Formats: sequence, C-alpha cells, structure tokens
Amino acid sequence: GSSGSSGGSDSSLFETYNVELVRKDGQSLGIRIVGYVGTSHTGEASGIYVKSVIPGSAAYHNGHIQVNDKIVAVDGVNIQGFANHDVVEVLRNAGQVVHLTLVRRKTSSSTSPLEPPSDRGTVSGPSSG
Repeated sequence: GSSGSSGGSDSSLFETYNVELVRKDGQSLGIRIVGYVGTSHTGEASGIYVKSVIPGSAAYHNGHIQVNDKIVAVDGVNIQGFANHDVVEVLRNAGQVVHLTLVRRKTSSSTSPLEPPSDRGTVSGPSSG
C-alpha cells in the first residue's frame, strides 16, 4: 500500500475538540486561564490560554485539558471574545458536564482525528483527470 492524508488547504491549521469533564461530589474545574493582549512590536499572542492545571481536579483527572491550549468556548459558551473575568463566571456557572472547546495546532504529539475534512478539487468524479 501507500501513504496519504498528507498536505491540504491551509485553512484549518489547528483542530478543535470538545472535552466533557466530570465534577465529583464537591469538586471544582481546576483550570487556570490567562489573558493575552499581544502588544505591538512583539511576537506575543492574544486570547485565553491554559496557564496551568490544578492537580486533583476534573481537568487533571480527565487528562484532556492541559497548558499550552487555546480555549475558544466553554461548555458551549463562545468565549472567543470574552474577558478573563467574563470567562471565570462562565466556568462557575457551568454544571457537572463541562464541554471545554480547545484548539491545538494539528500534526502534533496528539493522535489523528476521527473524521477530518478533505480538500476536494470540486471534481465531478473520474469524469476528468
């Protein structure tokens, strides 16, 4: 056989995934967030990132959410353009089932996705080329 799934439109460089965390009987999220602004004349970033992960917490236990991650939505809450404080309240409001939305750069330690998209050449089948 041969190898494939190599290369493709640079549209979705990263991959988003949902993480359903569970909160034990009297447990917290245990996820630290950071507010970036990305000043000028610098190679910094901008957005909410996982500063750290409190041990013995839902996040830690789950083993899905860790530092070096960009949160775009919390349990469905589109925190895309939210503020540190605005994000904090969201976490507290969230219940047991917390579906965290993170997006990391593809082609990393992580393992291939489940149903990744394909860059089709708007071709009408073998009718051509």
